[PDB]
Amino acid sequence: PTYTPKAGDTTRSWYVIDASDVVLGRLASAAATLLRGKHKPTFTPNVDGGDFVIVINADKIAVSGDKLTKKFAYRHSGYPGGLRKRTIGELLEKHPTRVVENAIIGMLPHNKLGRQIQKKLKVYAGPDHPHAAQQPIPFEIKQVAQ
Amino acid sequence: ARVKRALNAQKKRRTVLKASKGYRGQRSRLYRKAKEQQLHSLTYAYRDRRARKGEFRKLWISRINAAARANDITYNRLIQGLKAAGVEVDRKNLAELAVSDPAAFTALVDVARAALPEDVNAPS
Amino acid sequence: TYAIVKTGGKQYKVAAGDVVKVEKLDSEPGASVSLPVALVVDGANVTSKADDLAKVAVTAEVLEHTKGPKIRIHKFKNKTGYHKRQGHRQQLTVLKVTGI
Amino acid sequence: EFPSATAKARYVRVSATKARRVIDLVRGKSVEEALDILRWAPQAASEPVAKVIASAAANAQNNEGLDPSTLVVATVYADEGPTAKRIRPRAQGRAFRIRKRTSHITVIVESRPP
Amino acid sequence: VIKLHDLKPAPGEKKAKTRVGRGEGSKGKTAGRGTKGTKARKNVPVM
RNA sequence: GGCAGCCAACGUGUUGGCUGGGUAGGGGAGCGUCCUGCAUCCGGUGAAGCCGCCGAGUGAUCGAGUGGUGGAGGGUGUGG
RNA sequence: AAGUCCAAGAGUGCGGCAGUGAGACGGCGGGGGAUAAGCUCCGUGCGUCGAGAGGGAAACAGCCCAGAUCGCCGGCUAAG
RNA sequence: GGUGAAAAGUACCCCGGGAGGGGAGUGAAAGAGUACCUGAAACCGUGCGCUUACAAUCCGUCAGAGCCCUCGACGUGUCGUGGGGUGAUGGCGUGCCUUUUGAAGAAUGAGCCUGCGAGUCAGGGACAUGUCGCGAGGUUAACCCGGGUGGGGUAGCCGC
Ligand SMILES: [Mg+2]
Ligand SMILES: [Mg+2]
Ligand SMILES: [Mg+2]
Ligand SMILES: [Mg+2]
Ligand SMILES: [Mg+2]
Ligand SMILES: [Mg+2]
Ligand SMILES: [Mg+2]
Ligand SMILES: [Mg+2]
Ligand SMILES: [Mg+2]
Ligand SMILES: [Mg+2]
Ligand SMILES: [Mg+2]
Ligand SMILES: [Mg+2]
Ligand SMILES: [Mg+2]
Ligand SMILES: [Mg+2]
Ligand SMILES: [Mg+2]
Ligand SMILES: [Mg+2]
Ligand SMILES: [Mg+2]
Ligand SMILES: [Mg+2]
Ligand SMILES: [Mg+2]
Ligand SMILES: [Mg+2]
Ligand SMILES: [Mg+2]
Ligand SMILES: [Mg+2]
Ligand SMILES: [Mg+2]
Ligand SMILES: [Mg+2]
Ligand SMILES: [Mg+2]
Ligand SMILES: [Mg+2]
Ligand SMILES: [Mg+2]
Ligand SMILES: [Mg+2]
Ligand SMILES: [Mg+2]
Ligand SMILES: [Mg+2]
Ligand SMILES: [Mg+2]
Ligand SMILES: [Mg+2]
Ligand SMILES: [Mg+2]
Ligand SMILES: [Mg+2]
Ligand SMILES: [Mg+2]
Ligand SMILES: [Mg+2]
Ligand SMILES: [Mg+2]
Ligand SMILES: [Mg+2]
Ligand SMILES: [Mg+2]
Ligand SMILES: [Mg+2]
Ligand SMILES: [Mg+2]
Ligand SMILES: [Mg+2]
Ligand SMILES: [Mg+2]
Ligand SMILES: [Mg+2]
Ligand SMILES: [Mg+2]
Ligand SMILES: [Mg+2]
Ligand SMILES: [Mg+2]
Ligand SMILES: [Mg+2]
Ligand SMILES: [Mg+2]
Ligand SMILES: [Mg+2]
Ligand SMILES: [Mg+2]
Ligand SMILES: [Mg+2]
Ligand SMILES: [Mg+2]
Ligand SMILES: [Mg+2]
Ligand SMILES: [Mg+2]
Ligand SMILES: [Mg+2]
Ligand SMILES: [Mg+2]
Ligand SMILES: [Mg+2]
Repeated sequence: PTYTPKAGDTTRSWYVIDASDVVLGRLASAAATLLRGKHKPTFTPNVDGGDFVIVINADKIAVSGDKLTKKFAYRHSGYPGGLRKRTIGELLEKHPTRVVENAIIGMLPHNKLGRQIQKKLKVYAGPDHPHAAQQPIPFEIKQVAQ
Repeated sequence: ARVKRALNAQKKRRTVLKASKGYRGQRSRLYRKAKEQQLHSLTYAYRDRRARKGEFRKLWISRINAAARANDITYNRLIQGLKAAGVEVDRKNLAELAVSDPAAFTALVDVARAALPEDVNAPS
Repeated sequence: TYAIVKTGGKQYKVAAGDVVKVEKLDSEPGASVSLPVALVVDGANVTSKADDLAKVAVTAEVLEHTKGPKIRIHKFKNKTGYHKRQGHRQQLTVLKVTGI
Repeated sequence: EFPSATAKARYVRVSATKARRVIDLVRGKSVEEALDILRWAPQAASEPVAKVIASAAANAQNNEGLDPSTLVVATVYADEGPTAKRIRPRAQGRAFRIRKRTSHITVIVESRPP
Repeated sequence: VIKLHDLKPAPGEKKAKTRVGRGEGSKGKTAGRGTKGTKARKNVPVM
């Protein structure tokens, strides 16, 4: 029989990532991989196996192209004709954290286990964080060469 | 000779419901609603009995890729190097080792990189 | 002390004193059989070279022959009237490994 | 196990769920609180249920010689019984049926020391 | 030593009578007439 | 690893080569129920029906396999 | 003239049995249509669905890869 | 249509106005009390174990932690060629029959259960297919005599 995680065999860890001048797509993909926990060999899809990840400086996200004005973030409130339109520039001007939150929630699984993984992502705008008590390990995204 | 129908229908209907025990609503209490989704349930069993090998292999490869990236190597490179070295161990045993002995993976990745050629983009 | 053993075209991770469920092989129960080696792990070191794999052998004792749980096969196709039934039950054997 | 006594009244001319409404208010209580609640609950079903509880208390006190102050209601439940069948004329001369329902009542009393 | 017990028919002398329209396992829903038609209802004259 | 059909060799059924998705439809082999024949047998020391547990058959299933209700009839076999 | 020649279960005749004579899609050659239809009518030792299980194109019979005897918590692959 | 072996059909006491019930007794049994053998399923609950109130679902299957019960070896719970009931959570997942080229179809039918309900039947009728006896012969009907299916019956029949 293959291995599956037990009740308390699951382990967590705290990682902090700076987002200054980092590409949104790469940063968010790496974060999603970390929250799902594909970095541990004890991965199992029916139970959460990832780590808590904290991102700093959500307002310093850098994106390529002219999408600062030509990319839109959409949502509809519920009434007919209630569709409203905002850009990434306005989104970072108003709530900088929303863009990173949306990007990460878009690639996590869209099931209840996925939104349960979403429960454990901390996203802030400023350079400080009140979670220094949990001594997070700084994480820098790297690529394996082959 | 008239053969009035007491046990013949009863035996088969009871075996249908008994096999259909454990459902909700009319499902586990009612015959005409049992046989239909009884057959649906067993058809699902037939299909996912094949699907189970695929899903397990998927999870298996996922765990192996995780272990390889922890040991700083990609899944495709690890598998190609393993085939070049001529080791016939299968993903079941690799996954159990990844759960079990990182020393075993350390030795295995060392063997794989040793068997890896000089240049990966050679025309050979 | 655990090892990987080849049997019936299958591979298994078995340790000393363990009992494993493998496919049926023609052998009288209570006898001993010899099997090839795919991997052996002994504490800190491991042996993976094919030469050592062929050199090392694993001996196990056939304990009993058993039939698995009943599995029933139903091929049913909607709106066409095709309705098929079939049961199945495989013979399986249990081996207790002795020495590796 | 603890000593217990049972008493029931069948063929009572009330609806099953309509008596169960009152019956849900007496489960697990002591006999004194039960009598008080049945006296003070304005329902038609309160009368047969209170009569059954009183009869069960009388049986427990007489046949087994138990002290009423320590009796409590162990389990009480109502089950539907045979239903009287009638016909009612309705509009356009077309006819519908009336199901005259009847219910069973069961009360068992347990004596629990304080 | 033959009793009334030891009486058997010839092999193949007994052929099973076919029960038509007696379950979709063997013959179902059509009774060997196929789909709709006058042959499915009664008959056709020989001439 | 196992069942099944066709075929070849030899035998008083093993080996070997292939095939096995299928509606209408054709062919072959079976399960179960009621009622009769007989050789016989079970059953108030509990039959049938009723409600479970454990097993076994490739299937309709089977268990002279047992537990709680029931108090009066049934079964193997080969046949029809 | 060769090749499967332990069989494609190939051909032809006769005998017993019923189904069908409402097709659809796609690729080819075409008519009508406006080179319009998911249109109609043909031809196809064309293919597929009908009468087909699985993977891929998000879903999607007909397109692409590929033929489900049963089982395995085994490996190599086609389309992608 | 069925209490029972027979009415031996529940004296008496108690709750209740009665209906209804509990004991005590009858009886082998009252889980046989006249609404009476056996009493299933649809049906309506009670009590117990588990799950569920951030949750988008032809409701199941494949994995699958936890909780509860059980069986052996080993101590306070831990494994073992373990079962049981529940199942949080992930993969897949568009009921059945018809008639259709084409249906989950927003095409038809089914509220549910218990029974009832469909290739049957007669002829020296005819053909072909297995089986049985005789053989250049194969054979009978009606009918007569045996509480009995047996014996007789050459009128005809089919190929030579
Ligand atoms: Mg369930
Ligand atoms: Mg269809
Ligand atoms: Mg059919
Ligand atoms: Mg009142
Ligand atoms: Mg037609
Ligand atoms: Mg029809
Ligand atoms: Mg027809
Ligand atoms: Mg053979
Ligand atoms: Mg077939
Ligand atoms: Mg057919
Ligand atoms: Mg007796
Ligand atoms: Mg007894
Ligand atoms: Mg018995
Ligand atoms: Mg009895
Ligand atoms: Mg009988
Ligand atoms: Mg029998
Ligand atoms: Mg017979
Ligand atoms: Mg017979
Ligand atoms: Mg052949
Ligand atoms: Mg022919
Ligand atoms: Mg025919
Ligand atoms: Mg036509
Ligand atoms: Mg036509
Ligand atoms: Mg045409
Ligand atoms: Mg067309
Ligand atoms: Mg067309
Ligand atoms: Mg064209
Ligand atoms: Mg043209
Ligand atoms: Mg048309
Ligand atoms: Mg064409
Ligand atoms: Mg058709
Ligand atoms: Mg298909
Ligand atoms: Mg086909
Ligand atoms: Mg598909
Ligand atoms: Mg096949
Ligand atoms: Mg007595
Ligand atoms: Mg009654
Ligand atoms: Mg009775
Ligand atoms: Mg619950
Ligand atoms: Mg919750
Ligand atoms: Mg969704
Ligand atoms: Mg679903
Ligand atoms: Mg699903
Ligand atoms: Mg889905
Ligand atoms: Mg039907
Ligand atoms: Mg129509
Ligand atoms: Mg159709
Ligand atoms: Mg139509
Ligand atoms: Mg609808
Ligand atoms: Mg319509
Ligand atoms: Mg309609
Ligand atoms: Mg329809
Ligand atoms: Mg119509
Ligand atoms: Mg309707
Ligand atoms: Mg109605
Ligand atoms: Mg005839
Ligand atoms: Mg003949
Ligand atoms: Mg005569």
